Amino acid sequence: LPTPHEIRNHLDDYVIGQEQAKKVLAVAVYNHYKRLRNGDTSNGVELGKSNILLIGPTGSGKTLLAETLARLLDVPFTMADATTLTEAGYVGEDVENIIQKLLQKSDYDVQKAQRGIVYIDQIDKISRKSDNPRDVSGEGVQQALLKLIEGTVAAVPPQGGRQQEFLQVDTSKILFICGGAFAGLDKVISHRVETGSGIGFGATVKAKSDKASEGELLAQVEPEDLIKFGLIPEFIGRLPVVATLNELSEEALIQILKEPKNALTKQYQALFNLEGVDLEFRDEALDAIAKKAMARKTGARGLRSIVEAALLDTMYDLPSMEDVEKVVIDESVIDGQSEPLLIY
Amino acid sequence: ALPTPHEIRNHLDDYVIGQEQAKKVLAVAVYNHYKRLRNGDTSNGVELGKSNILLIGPTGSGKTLLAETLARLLDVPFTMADATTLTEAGYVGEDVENIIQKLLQKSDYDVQKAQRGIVYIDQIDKISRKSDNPSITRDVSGEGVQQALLKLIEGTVAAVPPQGQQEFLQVDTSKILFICGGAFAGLDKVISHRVETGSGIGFGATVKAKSDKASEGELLAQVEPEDLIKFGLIPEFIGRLPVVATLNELSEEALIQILKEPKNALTKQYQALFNLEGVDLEFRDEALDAIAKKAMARKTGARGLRSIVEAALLDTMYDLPSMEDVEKVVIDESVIDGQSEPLLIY
Amino acid sequence: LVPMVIEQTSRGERSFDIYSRLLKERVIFLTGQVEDHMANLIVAQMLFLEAENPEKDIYLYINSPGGVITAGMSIYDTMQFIKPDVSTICMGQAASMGAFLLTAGAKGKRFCLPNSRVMIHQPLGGYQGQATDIEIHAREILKVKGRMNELMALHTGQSLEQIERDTERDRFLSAPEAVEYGLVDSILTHRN
Amino acid sequence: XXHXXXX
Ligand SMILES: Nc1ncnc2c1ncn2[C@@H]1O[C@H](COP(=O)(O)OP(=O)(O)OP(O)(O)=S)[C@@H](O)[C@H]1O
Ligand SMILES: Nc1ncnc2c1ncn2[C@@H]1O[C@H](COP(=O)(O)OP(=O)(O)OP(O)(O)=S)[C@@H](O)[C@H]1O
Repeated sequence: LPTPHEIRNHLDDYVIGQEQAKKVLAVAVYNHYKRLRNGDTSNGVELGKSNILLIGPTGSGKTLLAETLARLLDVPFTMADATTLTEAGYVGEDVENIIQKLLQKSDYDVQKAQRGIVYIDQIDKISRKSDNPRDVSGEGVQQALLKLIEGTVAAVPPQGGRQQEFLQVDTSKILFICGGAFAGLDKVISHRVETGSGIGFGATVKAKSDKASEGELLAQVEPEDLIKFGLIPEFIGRLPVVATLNELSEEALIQILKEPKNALTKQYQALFNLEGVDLEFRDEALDAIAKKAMARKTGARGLRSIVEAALLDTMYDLPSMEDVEKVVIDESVIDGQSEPLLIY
Repeated sequence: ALPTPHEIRNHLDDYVIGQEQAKKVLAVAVYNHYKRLRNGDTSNGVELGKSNILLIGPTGSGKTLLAETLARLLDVPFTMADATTLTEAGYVGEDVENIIQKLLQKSDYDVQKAQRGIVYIDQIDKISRKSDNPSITRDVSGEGVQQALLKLIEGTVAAVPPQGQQEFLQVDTSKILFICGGAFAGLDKVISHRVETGSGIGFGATVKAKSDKASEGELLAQVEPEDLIKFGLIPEFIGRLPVVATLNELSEEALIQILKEPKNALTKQYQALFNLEGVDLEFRDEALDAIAKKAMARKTGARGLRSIVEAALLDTMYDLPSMEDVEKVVIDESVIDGQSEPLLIY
Repeated sequence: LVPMVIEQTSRGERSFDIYSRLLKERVIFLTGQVEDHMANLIVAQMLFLEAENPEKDIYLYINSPGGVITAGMSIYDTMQFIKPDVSTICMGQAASMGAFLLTAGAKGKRFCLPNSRVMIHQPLGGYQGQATDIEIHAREILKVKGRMNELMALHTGQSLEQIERDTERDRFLSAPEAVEYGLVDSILTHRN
Repeated sequence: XXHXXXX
C-alpha cells in the first residue's frame, strides 16, 4: 500500500524547500510497515529497527511534516510534547499517558493502535544537563523514554475502568519520530571539524564562507557529536535514520507566499476584502521580502514580521480612508522608503 | 459595529502621550482581532493567521499603562498575568496553565467567550538566559518556561480545573492573542557590538562616545531578531512574536505634557490631595520645566518624577495641617531647587 | 633599573612598573633627546588613552634638551587630532622642540615650574654636495622655520614678526616671563 | 520542593 513516489509528491503539495528529507521519510515509512507485513519471518535475523530522527532549524517544517503526514496516512497519529514529560509522574505527566492519547485517537483499538505513528516535538528539551543537580526533566525522562523506545509492553487501563486490569499493548511495532530544533549543535560539529586557520601563504582562510554551514554541516553530523550535547548514546543507536534540512532559499520563500492556501498574501488580502478594498502585491515586492527574511534568519515563522510592519501604517488609516477601490504595493514599500499608493 | 483605529487611539491619547509608534501597533492588532472575530470562521482565505506583539521600551516608558487602559475600552475579556511565577516542568509555584484558569474569572467560565480573549504578560525579559546559548543547570525560568510557552502561542489545548466528577475542560489557544513585553536590561551593549563596528585604537578608528553615540532610542530602533539570540532568547520563542514595537525615552517636552494633559497626571493628583484639605495648589509653568530636567538626570523614567515632587513639597506637607486660614499655595521654580520656600496665600 | 610597584584592586594585587602605573592615569613622560623611536612610543600612548576615555584630560611632562624636528611634529599633530585636552608641564628644561610641544598644549591647561627654563632658536641643519642640492635643502629648511613661527604665534598669541625677531638666536625665558609671553597659563608653585 | 546547585 505505501508508495514512495506518490508520498513524495503528496508532501510537496504541503511542503517546499526540503527535497532530500522527503526521500528519507518515504524509505523509513515504507520499510517500517513492510517489516510488520512479515514480522521476523525472513531469513535475516536481528533486523535493524526502523526509526526517524528529524533535525532542522526553526521554521523548517518539522511540526508541518507531522501534520501533513497524519492527514495523508490512514493510521491514527499523535502530537505530543517533551516539555510536559516528567519522571516518576510527580505533578507534570507520565510517559504512559502518551499511549492513552493514542487509544483515544484509535478508539481503544489495540490492533489498530500498534500500527500507529508517534511524533515528539522539542526532542532537545530532554537533553541531559545535570552538571549541577533531583532532575525531573533530564536523565529521568530520557531513561524512561529509552525503555519505551526499546520495545516493551506497558500497562494501560482501557477506558479508565468502571476491574483492576490493564492491557499489555506492544511497543516495538509502533513507530516513533523524534524531532526538534537543536541549538548549539552546529557549534559542536564545527568545533570537531574546522580544517582552517592557516597563516601560511599557501594556506587559505575562510572567515565569512563556512562551507554551507546551515546545510552541509548538518549532513556531516555524527552520533558522537550528539553525545557531547547531552543525549544518551543508546538512544541515538536506536535511530539509524536522520533527516537534515537546509535553510530555506529565497526562491522557496516566494513559492510559500503564492502556492499554499495559508499564504500571508491570501489571508491578508482576504481580510482586506472583508473591509471592501482589494490588495495587490507585485513580483518585485516578493523577491525583496525574501532577502529581508533570510537576513533575519528566523525561518518562515519570522516572515510575517516584514509583511506586517510594512503594512502597519496602511492598515492603521485604511478604515478612515474612503473611495479606495484597490491597493497597490511596490517593491519600495517593503524597504519602507516610499509609502504605498492607493487606487481610487 | 466595531471600534476604528483612529477612535481607539483618541481614547489612548488621554492616558498616554509621546508613543505614537506604539499606539498604531496595538490598534492594528485589536482591529485584526475584531475582524477575525467578526466572521464565523468564513473567509476567502482559510487558516487566518495570528500575530503576537512584543512590546519593548525603556524603564517607565508606559508599557504597563497600555495594558491597563486597553482592558477598560476592550469589550472582550482581558487578563494581566506575569512571567515571574511561571514554573516549567511542574515545579512548586504557578504553572503556564494558570494563565488560562485566570482568564475564566474575568469571563465567568465561558469557553466560547474565553477563546476570543486577549492576554498580556510582563517581565518577559527576566526569563531569558544570561547571554548563554547552552544552559548548564537547566534554568527553570531560562531554558524552561520560554520553551513551555511555545506550545501555548503555537496553538494547543490544555486541561484546566473547572472549580476549586473532578473532570477537566479543553480550550484552544490558536485564536487567542498574547502581548509579551518587558523592559530589557543590558540590550544596548549587545546592539552596540553588532552595529558600531568602530572599536579599537588608532587615528582612523571612529571612537566617539558619551556625546552622540550610544543613544538608547536609536539603538532599540535598529534591533533585529538575530540580536536577541546573543541576549539569551531562543529563536523559536522569537518566531512566535513577529511584530515588534520599539518605544522611545521620554523627551523633555513629553514630560511637560504628561504633567498636565493626562487624566491622572501627577500634578492633578496632588491638587486633588490638597483640594480636600481646603487649600488650592497651582504650579507655575516655569517651575514645571525645572522638574522635567531633574527627572531625565535620574534616568528612572516617569515613575521617578514622584521623587522630585515629594522632596520639593515635603516640608510644606508637614506644616500645612498645623497652619490655618490658607486658601491658595503657589510653588515657584526656586522651590524645586530647595533654596527657597513656596509662598502661601491667606 | 626600574622599581616595581603594587596596585591594590578588588580582584587582587597586580605588580606594575612605575612608568606603566602612571600611564594608567593618563600620564606620559618625555625624556631625553627627541628621536624617531621614543616619539613613535608616545604616539601609541596618546591613542591608547583616547580609546580608554575621551573625556579625561591627558598630562604630558616634558624634560628634554630637544632633538630631531620631524620626530617632534608627529606629536604636535597627534595632540590636536585627538579630542582630549593634552595638558603640558615643563620640568627642568624645554628646548626648541620641547618648547613647541609645551605651548601646543590645551589653552588654559599649561603650567611651568618655578625653576624651569625654556630655550628657543631656529632649525639646525647642514648639507654637503653640489650647489644645486644645497638650494633644494635650503629652501626646505626655510619652509620649516616659517611654519614653526606661524604655529608658535597661533598658540602664544604674539605676532609673526615678534617670533621671528626673538628666534633668530638663542633666547632664554624664565617661568614668569613665559606667562607674560603667552607660552603658558600659570605656575604650579604649591599644591592646593 | 525545587533544586538548588551552584558554586
Ligand atoms: N517548510 C515550510 N514550508 C512552508 N511553510 C512553512 C515551512 N515551515 C514553516 N512554515 C510556515 O510556518 C508555519 C509554522 O511552521 P512550523 O512547522 O510550526 O515551524 P517549526 O519550526 O517546524 O515548529 P517547531 O520548531 O517544530 S516547534 C506553517 O504554518 C507555515 O505557514
Ligand atoms: N506615555 C506616558 N504618558 C503618561 N504617563 C506615563 C507614560 N509612560 C509612563 N507614564 C507614567 O508612568 C507610570 C508607570 O508606567 P508603566 O506602564 O509602568 O511604564 P513601564 O515601561 O511599564 O515600566 P515597567 O515596564 O513596569 S519597568 C504610569 O502610571 C504613568 O504615571
